[PDB]
Amino acid sequence: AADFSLTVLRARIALLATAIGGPDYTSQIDPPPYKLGDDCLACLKDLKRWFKLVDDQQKRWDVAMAVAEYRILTDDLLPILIDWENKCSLAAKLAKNNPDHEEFRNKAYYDKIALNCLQLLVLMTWPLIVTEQSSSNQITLYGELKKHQLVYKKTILSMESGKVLRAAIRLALDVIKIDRLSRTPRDNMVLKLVLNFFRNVIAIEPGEFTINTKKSMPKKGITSIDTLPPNVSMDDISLNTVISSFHKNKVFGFLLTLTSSLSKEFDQDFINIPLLEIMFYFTKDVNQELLFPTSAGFELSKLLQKEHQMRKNVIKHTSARHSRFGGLLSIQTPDKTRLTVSGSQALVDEKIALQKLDDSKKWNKRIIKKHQSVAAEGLPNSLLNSQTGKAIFFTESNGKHFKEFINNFIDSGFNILLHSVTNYFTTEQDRMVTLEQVEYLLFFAWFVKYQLLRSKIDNSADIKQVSEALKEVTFILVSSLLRSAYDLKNWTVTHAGMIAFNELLNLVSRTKAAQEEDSTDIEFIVSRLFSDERIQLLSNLPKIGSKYSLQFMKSCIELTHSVLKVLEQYSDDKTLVIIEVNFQKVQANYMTEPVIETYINFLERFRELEDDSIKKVFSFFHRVFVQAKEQALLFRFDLIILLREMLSPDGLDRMSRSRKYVSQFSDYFLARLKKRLKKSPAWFVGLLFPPLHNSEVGFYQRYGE
Amino acid sequence: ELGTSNLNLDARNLLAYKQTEDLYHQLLNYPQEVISIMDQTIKDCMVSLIVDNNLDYDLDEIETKFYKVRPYNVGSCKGMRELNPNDIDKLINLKGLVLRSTPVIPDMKVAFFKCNVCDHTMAVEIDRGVIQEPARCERIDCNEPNSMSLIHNRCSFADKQVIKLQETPDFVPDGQTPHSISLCVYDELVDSCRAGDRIEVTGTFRSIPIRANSRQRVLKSLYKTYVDVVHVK
Amino acid sequence: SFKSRALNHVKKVDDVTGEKVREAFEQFLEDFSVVEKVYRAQIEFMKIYDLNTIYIDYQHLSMRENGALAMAISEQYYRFLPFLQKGLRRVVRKYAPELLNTS
Amino acid sequence: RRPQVKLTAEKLLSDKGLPYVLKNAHKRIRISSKKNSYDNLSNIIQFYQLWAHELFPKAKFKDFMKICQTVGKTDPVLREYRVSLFRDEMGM
DNA sequence: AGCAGATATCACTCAGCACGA
DNA sequence: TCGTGCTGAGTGATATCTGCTTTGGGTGGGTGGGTGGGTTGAGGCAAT
Ligand SMILES: [Zn+2]
Repeated sequence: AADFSLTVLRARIALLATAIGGPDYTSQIDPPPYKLGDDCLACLKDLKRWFKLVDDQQKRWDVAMAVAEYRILTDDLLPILIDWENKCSLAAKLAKNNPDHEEFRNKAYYDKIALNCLQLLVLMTWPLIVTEQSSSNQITLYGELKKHQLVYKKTILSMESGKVLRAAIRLALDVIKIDRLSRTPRDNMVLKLVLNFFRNVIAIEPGEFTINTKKSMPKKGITSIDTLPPNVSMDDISLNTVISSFHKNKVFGFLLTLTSSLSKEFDQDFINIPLLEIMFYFTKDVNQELLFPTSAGFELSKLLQKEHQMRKNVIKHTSARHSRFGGLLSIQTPDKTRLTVSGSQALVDEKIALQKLDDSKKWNKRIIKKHQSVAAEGLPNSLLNSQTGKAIFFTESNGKHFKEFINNFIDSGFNILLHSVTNYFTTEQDRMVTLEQVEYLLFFAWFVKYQLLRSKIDNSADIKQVSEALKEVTFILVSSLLRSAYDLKNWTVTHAGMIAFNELLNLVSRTKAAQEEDSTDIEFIVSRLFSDERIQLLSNLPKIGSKYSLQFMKSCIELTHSVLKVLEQYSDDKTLVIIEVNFQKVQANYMTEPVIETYINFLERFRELEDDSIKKVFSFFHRVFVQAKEQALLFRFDLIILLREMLSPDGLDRMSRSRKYVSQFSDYFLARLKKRLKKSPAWFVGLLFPPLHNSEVGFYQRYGE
Repeated sequence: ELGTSNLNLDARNLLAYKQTEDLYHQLLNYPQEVISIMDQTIKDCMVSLIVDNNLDYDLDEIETKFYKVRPYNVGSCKGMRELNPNDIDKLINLKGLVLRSTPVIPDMKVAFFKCNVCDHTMAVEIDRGVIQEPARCERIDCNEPNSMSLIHNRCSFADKQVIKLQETPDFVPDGQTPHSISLCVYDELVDSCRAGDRIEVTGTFRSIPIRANSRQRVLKSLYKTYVDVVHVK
Repeated sequence: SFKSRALNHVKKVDDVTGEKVREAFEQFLEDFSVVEKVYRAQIEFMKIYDLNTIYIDYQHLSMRENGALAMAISEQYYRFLPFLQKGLRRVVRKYAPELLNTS
Repeated sequence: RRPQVKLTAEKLLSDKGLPYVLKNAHKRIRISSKKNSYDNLSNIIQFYQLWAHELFPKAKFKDFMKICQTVGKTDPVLREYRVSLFRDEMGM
């Protein structure tokens, strides 16, 4: 029944694959040229019909697996496209030699075959998304099809140095050759097909490792999480290879040409969204700091020295003699009871003895983490879930090419693209799905931040290229998106809106720094954006941040920092009217036990953060402790333990400004804590427990008076 | 000046000083803890010399070294036939002839573990030859339980060697087959004496249980004796 | 009708030092010369004859990069060997794309 | 079917517990201006860790802290105790 | 007798709502 | 936006049962090996 039907399907698709065509070995010329079969176009049409009538309408993916099994793509479609592109190039060269010279027959048929091949390529390379309603067959074939997609991408980027990209560019230029008014809907569909092909090629990436949870994990445990096919390495599918291929095949020039003449010589409705998606997939995994840094040897020496210092600090925990030397220690508690520890370090040191006592303990309190698979929502891997510090290692030439492409785009058409996208989306807000919201917000944030960084580095290129972010249409769109995401409890869109808002606040701060008189119109924007509801929302974000992932926390922290920065600067500069803004009221709004908790939680992970995150956290702490005089908040034990960890020799490198901040804060905190303890012995007990909420005594606790 | 670390100490010098007669007796009675204390103190004085003399010598090099002490001349040398259980875990002197020495044996010091899920590495020390493998990943973000793998070639090892010693001819009372004792040497003392060489060894008389079989924690009643050498002459 | 947990490869912690070793190794194999390029020519030689092994003179390594690269490889060869192979493949890809695939 | 050991309010209020901390915690702890900040932090953590160990050996230090947090949030007797303390001190 | 794998029955955490404050 | 239960099913965890096999010796074999042990006595063979 089902198995027999699967066998028939596989046999029929295998016959189709063998009937499409193959290399002609009769000719003595080597390497042999690909030869089209008698019914090549009919075979491609039949394959498309199979795709339509089996893969989609019956909600299965057996056709794609059958196609991948018999290598229909890597052996038939790509060679056909490459050969057609080479024929067109030869024809162009002949025309250059003599315009009347022609070496083409059945040109219409060849173009038809090429177009059908490109359509089938887009069909096979379309992103795969698994939902809750997906059938059992669709769920079961996810990983294998993702691996086949990885193979497809590797072949596309490698074969003939990626000439199928040039074939697609030629197909698009065929449509570009006719005027906008003369452009039929078919031509616009072809353009959208080419753009979708490029987006799919960039998007593909390794999938997730899905494991059944029915049974508690065995005593063996997890071996490894590998989704790569047998003969595919991360070097083949990395963005580095994509950049190399695009530069070699002049894809960047075609995209720049499309995005520079956007909304002027083209129909924007077809092209705006594909360009936005292409650029988001381009710049989703790229950190902008890396783009503005032999030097490799110098960095290697510095890293080796860092590891040497870490090893030196580790050495104090190792015994000079072998393990079986057998030294036994007895340590006396304040009461006359002796505890036993083993190890030379125990005898020679006391802190080591207590650390070993702690470490030796078997019982662990359960830690429950709320993990959400990104594949569940259909989103791709991006900055939201990528671990902080994950760096895309570009080569020098590839990095230069990517920077040049981004700079040209930002100086050519970022303004127009943002305007068109914002208009189209605000016209059709409700139809938005989570993917489109995240995509728009992340693209906006990334490009704004990159322009800010380049403006800082280079005095020429300036904010006027990204000035369209300031305009109120985009601002209100972003605000509505973030607020709705908050209200509906959609945390991923919340995160994206958070990032976008942080970038917008940094931008507005820079514009105000530029010129005040020209920034009166931006004082208007500042007044609009700091609306009481918005204030409330922004304040609430941190309080909830503690529940979610690390990245959530970091975005919360950064947005808080930006909000306080703008609030203080604009209160000092002039008066603010939303309802007048009382900076102290907001500040106070920011002072509660959840916020602090959040901060603490974020700081616990200090071995992965940079110095900027620590600087922001301790700036907040300074605001709390000194400016606000809300010291009772910080008289906790989580902070004390974490600060011991930070200041310990094994925790943080001595030669670091972060350690300077930590040491200064620790000095001040210890001084004030000593004063409080001298005043009220009760605080010794108090330290252990959350604040009291008692009318009688609450004040006393909080402020000591 | 020479960059070496091992220090040779004459136990009689402790008796030559009023303060350290108790220390000498303790070393004779409790050698392991006293030796560890002596090593740490030697390192402390070595660093303090540079600290006080504000010399130009690099301190980081000193901080990363391991220092040891090699006491000798701890009393009259006993015989392999006069070692009773009362001498267990005590410092002894023994003269004999070397008969054989096994090749260098790698002895584990620090264990290196790797997470199978996040590529996170951590080093855990070894106590009494017991590897303290984590129950779960130490990373907050990655709390994956029971996913730690031991990378054998990235761990820290030490040098060990077993030597067989025979009593000197004069120690045989009547002319029977001379008895033999097993010696263990670590680090610099390895390859410090070849076969057929007459040597004097200072070490700790130790006893170790022997497992009945390889499957089980079951132990033999009878214990095996050997010497943990600390100085070879 | 089932409970399923997903793990991602983007959560993994990278070895920053190892990557820099790969970066330094790529430069050494691509720019070292004694005046024709030594290892660029050797990679070409393996391409024609379809050879696997590539021979590097340790004396040459110590010259470039002040000796930091040579010293790092000497102490930690087991740790850094996988990263050296990553660097070699990248250089092979740029100049001998067909060498990656077996004959 | 074995009762687990928990840091109950009962425990906290016993002679070995909060009253122990109040009786002798200023004598053992000392924050020195002539000492490094890390040293003072380690001294405070040392005192509280030994007290915790004495009180409740099952848990680690940090775990202990967490447990303390939850207990204090939940238990109404503990709350009473705390309030009592505070009140008595405010009356002095 | 001891050891390694497995079943199943034992609690505990975050989840969220009704009252009142 | 704190406090105090009542509900709750999910996510554990740890207190709790179900099947080898072993020593060494042919009362497991030679399609488990002879570098994991046994192993002294007779017998046939080549170099001497
Ligand atoms: Zn991990």
